[PDB]
Amino acid sequence: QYVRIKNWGSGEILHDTLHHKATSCLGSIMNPKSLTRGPRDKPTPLEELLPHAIEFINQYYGSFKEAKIEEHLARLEAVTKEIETTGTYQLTLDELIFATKMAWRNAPRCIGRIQWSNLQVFDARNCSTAQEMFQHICRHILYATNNGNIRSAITVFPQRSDGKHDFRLWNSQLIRYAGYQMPDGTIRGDAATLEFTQLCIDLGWKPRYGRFDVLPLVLQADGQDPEVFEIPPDLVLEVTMEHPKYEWFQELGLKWYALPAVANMLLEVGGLEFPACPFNGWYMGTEIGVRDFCDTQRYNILEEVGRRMGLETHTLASLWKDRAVTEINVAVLHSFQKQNVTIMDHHTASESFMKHMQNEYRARGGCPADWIWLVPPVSGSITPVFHQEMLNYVLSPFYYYQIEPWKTHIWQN
Amino acid sequence: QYVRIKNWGSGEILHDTLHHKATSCLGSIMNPKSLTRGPRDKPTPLEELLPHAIEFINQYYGSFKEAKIEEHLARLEAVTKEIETTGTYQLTLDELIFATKMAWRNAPRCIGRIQWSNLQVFDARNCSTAQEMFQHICRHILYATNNGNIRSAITVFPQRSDGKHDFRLWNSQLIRYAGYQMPDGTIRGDAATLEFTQLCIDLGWKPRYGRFDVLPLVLQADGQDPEVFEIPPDLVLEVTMEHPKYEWFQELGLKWYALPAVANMLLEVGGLEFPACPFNGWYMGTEIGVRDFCDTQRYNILEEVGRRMGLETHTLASLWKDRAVTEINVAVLHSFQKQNVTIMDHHTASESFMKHMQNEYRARGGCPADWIWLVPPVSGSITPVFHQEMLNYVLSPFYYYQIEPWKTHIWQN
Ligand code: HEM
Ligand code: HEM
Ligand SMILES: C[C@H](O)[C@H](O)[C@@H]1CNc2nc(N)[nH]c(=O)c2N1
Ligand SMILES: C[C@H](O)[C@H](O)[C@@H]1CNc2nc(N)[nH]c(=O)c2N1
Ligand SMILES: Cc1ccnc(N)c1
Ligand SMILES: Cc1ccnc(N)c1
Repeated sequence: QYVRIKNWGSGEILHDTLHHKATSCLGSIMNPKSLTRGPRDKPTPLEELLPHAIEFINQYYGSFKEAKIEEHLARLEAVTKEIETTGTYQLTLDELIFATKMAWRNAPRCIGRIQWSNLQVFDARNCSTAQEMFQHICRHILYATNNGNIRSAITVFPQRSDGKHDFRLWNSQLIRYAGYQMPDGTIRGDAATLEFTQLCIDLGWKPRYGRFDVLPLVLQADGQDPEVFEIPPDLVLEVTMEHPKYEWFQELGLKWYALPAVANMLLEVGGLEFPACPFNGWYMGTEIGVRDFCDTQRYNILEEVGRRMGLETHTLASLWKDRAVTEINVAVLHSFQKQNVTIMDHHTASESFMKHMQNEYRARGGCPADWIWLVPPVSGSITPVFHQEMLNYVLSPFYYYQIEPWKTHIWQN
Repeated sequence: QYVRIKNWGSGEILHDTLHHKATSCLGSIMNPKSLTRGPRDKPTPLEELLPHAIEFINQYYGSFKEAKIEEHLARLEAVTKEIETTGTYQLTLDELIFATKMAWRNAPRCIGRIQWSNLQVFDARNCSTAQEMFQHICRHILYATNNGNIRSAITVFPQRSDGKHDFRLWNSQLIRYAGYQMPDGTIRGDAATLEFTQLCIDLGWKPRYGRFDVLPLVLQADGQDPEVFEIPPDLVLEVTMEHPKYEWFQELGLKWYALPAVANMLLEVGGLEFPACPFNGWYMGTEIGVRDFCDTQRYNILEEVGRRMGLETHTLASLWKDRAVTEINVAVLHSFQKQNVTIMDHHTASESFMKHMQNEYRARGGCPADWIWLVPPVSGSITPVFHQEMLNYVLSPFYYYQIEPWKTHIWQN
């Protein structure tokens, strides 16, 4: 029937009846196969496609407040015919829009899903060349950045056909800093982008060897070899880090890009796959201040910000790490607010999600949620999300992870 | 074969081959049935008991560095005979000790398992009356408290026989503060102990209506009705809260008990069940400072500590909550350190667990771990535990949860 869910904070109880629509689970594994949709070298078998397709069409037409039965049956038949004759099918623009928001809505790891309906969709399904991808991406970056007043958007490239003509962005995020392996063993820049940075170099990119060198777009169109394009600097909006009290903060010369755009995920809908569909939202403080700046495997500025604060950086029990990270976080939020760039603190975000989750259970009795990802990287139990029991299931439409392209790509030249 | 585990912090990889020994899973559910071992009204069937028993005996004798084959086969036969003739079996003191440490070792939610071998065991298997339980408990509390130099210990009461003669402590923890539903709608004390507090009252306990009134021990022996006993005040060691800078802190009149003792869990071993086996360790800062003091459903002192600090307690984005909780945490650790009471900060604890987990994979290729419980309630990603992928599985021996006794107890008088 349903699964009982309790929020140990307010005490409220919820009944999940939505998980029954799940498809095909191991603790805290970051990249489980169940969340990945790999490559193919043959079209999607009709016996599988037709059912998913029909299923989707029913959902779309089942969303309207004022039912349009006639159109529904019509679309169903037309869709079927199209599959029989073509061996696949094209979604209507209206359907695609509905698909992107649903997939976002069904993203267990996203904390900003309250915005699920506010999303701009760029139809780049008629694209065909790398240069054309690059243009669409730039238009996206420019639209999303909106001079600091960030707007959520997604650019949908041509769906996978046979599997040998896949449109793919080799980057993890559109805007991302480079990571260089310095001469003297030490790393410089974003250590997380080490391997990919090398690739960019192997493809003739000019390594400017700096702390914040924006990586080039490595695009792949219609199954062809990837072409490298440098993002126009005028497009990449950044925020300089300043602390509202510690004037020595800016002396650290820190900064981060204001555009959080996922680039390497696949959009699944009605049996159709979209290997390239970069999407963006706006940042949440802790992402930059806690993960990007404080993770040891990233910029690791924690021990440095410690000394400058005059803390006992050699006595763990002094809770110096807790004190520091909070000021680094204050910096991020402050710097963004000052420079008029959209951003949301984790606390405000958490409440927002609770409101969303609550709205979801009413509207459809459920909300797929990965607790491990939803609870912020600092002050967990301080946020309401921590005390909320959640069920994590894969619905459809969905945004899947993909196998890194450079591992499965069969080179031409 | 094995399951690959990655620590995104250091990059290290681990191979889990221990999960194969698991027994009979839903996101962030706090009390899943898979973790609970309920009541019985009939003995444990021999067909099930004998295999588990044999299995356990093999483990125990399989731990010795210098194998004692003779004794092993002997114990096996003697154990079997004892089961055939008695319909159950008694563990040797040495075996019980081994069982308690293994069960602790196999506690997915415990972060202090590095201490798994340092545990004192009190054999109270020959107990028979409530008053006798009360005496054993006091001896435990006194031994564990050790004038602030906390010692880990466990008192094992008589194992379940038929199921109608169960030894049970109705308390969640040995030392626990009372929670009263005040006249003017407001709660007072520990809101979490509301329902149980009432029960104590229903049994004639004298409600002193205060913020920190230590609850009475509600003991149940040999399946009989529960008898109430008040813990001798001289036994309950407490710490007064003081901040190393804010002299106004002690003006809050806060304090907490120095003894973290689980009282209502069941010990499973070789097919045997121990419905009453209270155990204790020493506190970890965040337990008190973050959960006990800051949770809205507990003492909720966050908004209060905020004002006194002169923070913008009405502007979430100001990160006042983050600033406060850290000072409340500083207080706890400080107050404990000053008053010479054993305690460990979460950071030091996290590293400790990493060392343990690492030692476990070498010693036996695995370590059952509930990430959701292991990662501290504040500064998650700041601790190494956050970046460590973990597998959560139920081994044996194990410490299970039990159904609250007052719900399944058939009263006499
Ligand atoms: C509008 C503001 C938004 C905020 C504040 C937000 C925030 C977040 C955060 C904090 C994460 C975790 C990132 C990490 O730790 O790596 C995340 C993940 C994610 N977001 Fe949202 N998000 C927003 C919009 C969007 C949009 C518009 C979509 C899709 C159309 C979306 C899809 C996802 C997905 C699929 C993930 C998971 C990425 C992964 O698994 O690595 N988000 N988001
Ligand atoms: C010696 C120091 C120890 C420390 C610092 C420690 C710390 C912790 C912490 C932080 C928790 C989570 C508590 C909560 O959030 O409710 C916990 C849970 C637990 N601990 Fe340990 N522990 C220690 C010793 C022990 C011992 C000696 C045993 C058993 C013999 C043990 C068994 C467990 C179990 C089974 C849980 C889970 C309780 C539950 O599920 O509610 N711990 N411990
Ligand atoms: C819903 C969620 O499981 C719950 O609120 C949590 C999560 N992790 C926890 N972590 C610990 N150590 N103790 C807890 O009480 C909880 N509770
Ligand atoms: C191992 C663990 O899953 C991993 O380190 C985590 C946990 N939760 C997370 N939470 C978010 N939002 N993003 C992350 O990168 C991670 N990674
Ligand atoms: C899409 C997306 C991913 C990560 N963080 C965000 N804020 C948004
Ligand atoms: C046994 C136990 C339980 C909870 N916290 C601790 N520190 C110890």
